[PDB]
Amino acid sequence: SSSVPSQKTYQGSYGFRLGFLHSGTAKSVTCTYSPALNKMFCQLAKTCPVQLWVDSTPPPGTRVRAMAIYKQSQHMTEVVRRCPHHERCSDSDGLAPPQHLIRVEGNLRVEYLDDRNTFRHSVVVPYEPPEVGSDCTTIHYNYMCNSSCMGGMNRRPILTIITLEDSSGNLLGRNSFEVRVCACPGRDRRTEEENLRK
Amino acid sequence: SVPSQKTYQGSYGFRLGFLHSGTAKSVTCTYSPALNKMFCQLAKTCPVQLWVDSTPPPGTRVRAMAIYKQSQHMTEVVRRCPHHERCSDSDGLAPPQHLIRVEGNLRVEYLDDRNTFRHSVVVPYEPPEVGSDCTTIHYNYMCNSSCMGGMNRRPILTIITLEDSSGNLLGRNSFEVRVCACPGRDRRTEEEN
Amino acid sequence: SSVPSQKTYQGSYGFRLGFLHSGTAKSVTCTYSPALNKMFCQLAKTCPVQLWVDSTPPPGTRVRAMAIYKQSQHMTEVVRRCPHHERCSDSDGLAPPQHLIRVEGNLRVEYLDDRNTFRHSVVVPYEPPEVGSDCTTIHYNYMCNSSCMGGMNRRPILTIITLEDSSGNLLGRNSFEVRVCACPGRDRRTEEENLRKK
Amino acid sequence: SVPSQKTYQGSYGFRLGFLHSGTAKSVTCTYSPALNKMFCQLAKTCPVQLWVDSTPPPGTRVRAMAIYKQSQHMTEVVRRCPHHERCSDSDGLAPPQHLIRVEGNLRVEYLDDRNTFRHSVVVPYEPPEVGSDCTTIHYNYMCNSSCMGGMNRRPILTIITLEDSSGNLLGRNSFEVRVCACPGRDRRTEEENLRK
DNA sequence: CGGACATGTC
DNA sequence: GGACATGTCCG
DNA sequence: CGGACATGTCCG
DNA sequence: CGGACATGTCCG
Ligand SMILES: [Zn+2]
Ligand SMILES: [Zn+2]
Ligand SMILES: [Zn+2]
Ligand SMILES: [Zn+2]
Repeated sequence: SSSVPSQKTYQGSYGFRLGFLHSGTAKSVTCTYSPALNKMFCQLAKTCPVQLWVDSTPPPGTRVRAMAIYKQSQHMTEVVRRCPHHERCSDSDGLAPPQHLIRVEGNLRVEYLDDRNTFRHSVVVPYEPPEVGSDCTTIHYNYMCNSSCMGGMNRRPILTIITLEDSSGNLLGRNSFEVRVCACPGRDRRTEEENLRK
Repeated sequence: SVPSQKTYQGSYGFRLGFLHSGTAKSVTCTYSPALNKMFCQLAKTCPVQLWVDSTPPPGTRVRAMAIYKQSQHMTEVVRRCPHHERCSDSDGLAPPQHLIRVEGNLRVEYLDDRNTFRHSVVVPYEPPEVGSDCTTIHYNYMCNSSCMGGMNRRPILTIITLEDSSGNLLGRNSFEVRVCACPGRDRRTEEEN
Repeated sequence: SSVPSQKTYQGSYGFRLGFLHSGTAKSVTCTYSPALNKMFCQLAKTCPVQLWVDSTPPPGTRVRAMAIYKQSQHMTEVVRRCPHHERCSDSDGLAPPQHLIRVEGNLRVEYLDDRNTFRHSVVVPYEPPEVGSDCTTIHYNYMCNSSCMGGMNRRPILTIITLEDSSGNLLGRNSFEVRVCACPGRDRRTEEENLRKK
Repeated sequence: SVPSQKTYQGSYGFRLGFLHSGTAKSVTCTYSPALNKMFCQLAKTCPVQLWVDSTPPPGTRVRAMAIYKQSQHMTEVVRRCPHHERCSDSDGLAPPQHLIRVEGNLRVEYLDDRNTFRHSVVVPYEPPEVGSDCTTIHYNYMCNSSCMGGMNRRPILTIITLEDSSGNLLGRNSFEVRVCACPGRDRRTEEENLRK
């Protein structure tokens, strides 16, 4: 079993926070975020845009790390990883190791860490300021198993934790959101939002 | 020595409530109001509800502790039997020797009392969620009452105490527990009698 | 071709199969449909298959079972357990974890991966009926659902049962479709309901 | 890896004998010839007879060892359950983890094997008394077959071997054991199921 | 085992 | 959005 | 002693 | 599940 990372929102000295697109709940949607639940619903291997918003600009060398943990405390000390089938299915993007649930796409400077000591997986990219005319920096994440994958997540909900860190891995900022990876994100978002009514 | 089992509703009008789940031979947890007794299966979810007339201050804590019901056994610490103490069933948070765990709460804290040696488990008190009239804690009991070398078919009470952040008494309630393979079946053998 | 033959034939001992008549209660553990020649059964539950002969074959006769895919486009693919169930802790101490079909309650059981085809099979000595019985019952178990991703993945299989002499020469064969599923009764009823026109 | 359980009467014609016993509900110890199985209560005397055609040499010893009968459990060392191992019920000679004890014999030795981790108990072989045909050892079994964390409802075999003073095998036999609260009841049940 | 429903595919 | 295929939970 | 009962387990 | 049972404990 592994110690548990903090999931506490920390805006830090750069005013670090997250943003998400507004996508709707049509059954045709590949990734959609629920503000009410602070929860992303997405399809396996489809683009999940996460926006990085800051008040001041973090210094060059700053990195952005994403890590999954189980949301339920009775599972939180268990490492999150891909199921046996998907680990073997060779849908490699050329850089992500097969065991990793979360990938980043479109970024040559991506790095994957399979930690020596907690054994937890994470994916990290250098922080980049927003492009010209933009208020935020967007990272494209992929989740490589469904929440239901037997022998992996096994229908257990996860949280993704996003940390802004310095070149030595010291904490600068943190935010998190729950994720469900599922076949029909629009439908499932609607169901969980309806259950919130309750 | 023996921890108090005396009902004390206190200034917050603290009371316990239980799900009314009926008596199927193997329902996972059921409660008998006639006996004030919870019948539950080993390691399964055992909801216990905290009902208050007014909200205790934040920092308030909710502790649970098992004692033997019968006078001749009351001074003996309630613990898991030698077999279950050694099984591979740690949730990563709870001591393997503790009978009572709480599931679903990352702020769970476990105590072996340095003086009495008794085991207990504590969580922060939180008020009920919107739409709810009570706070539910999910307890697990990790041995059957019948376990040889543990409870050995001796009945226990669970004592639930409401405490301030320093451990001062704010409220107390309790209930008898039978942990068994067939809670529905057994509830009756005490409720058909 | 190289696909093993599935062609039913009784041969000189008048070899054929019988099944229990278990009905269609929703979650019955194993049931057989004569209209479909199809067994419906739950993962890892006892599946009684009866061997009936008109005359007793010789000492050293053996009885082999093998799965193949029923659809022509999948027939050349070896039927194996999915990676999840392969790696799960459900061993009986005898079966290879990769094998779909086990025999329970028989210490003389032997498992084969084919030299040339790599197809899996399970074989036991033929024994004549017990005193007072007219058939020999073998207890099979199927160790993945038809639905298992990374395994059968929703493709139908047939089970081929062969009676063989001690050198492996064929003496008789019978095949039947198998659906391994959570609700054998439900699914049998549904499939037979779907035979008729409105 | 399992010690052999193969019956080996050897050059001394080594056999075992058991009282012709009854099937009263809680008789302390009872052998089933039909099952080659002893049914006995925890900690009660279990007499076992040694029968030989030719007497073994001086320094011969008699060893008893339990193994699980069922093939998928055979690799596992038979030991007492965590509760009984900690019960303090030693007779002064048997280490507490050992399932099988010998009563009434101060020359008993208990072995914890450093290579195999199997437990066994061994006594010197003594020829039958005058006008006696056989030698009786009194064994005790210190967990029920049911004990969770120990045998856990798994049937066991007891293997009795004759060995020379250096531990070389002279003969071997075996029998099934159920340790249980009601040996006669269970004998009957198991013998009824024999018909099925 | 199996009503209710979770969750995937056509 | 849709109907269904086909699984798990907990009594 | 056997019967009743307490109480865990499993097939189908 | 639904009983049938497995298996220890208590009483007559
Ligand atoms: Zn997966
Ligand atoms: Zn226990
Ligand atoms: Zn599978
Ligand atoms: Zn024991």
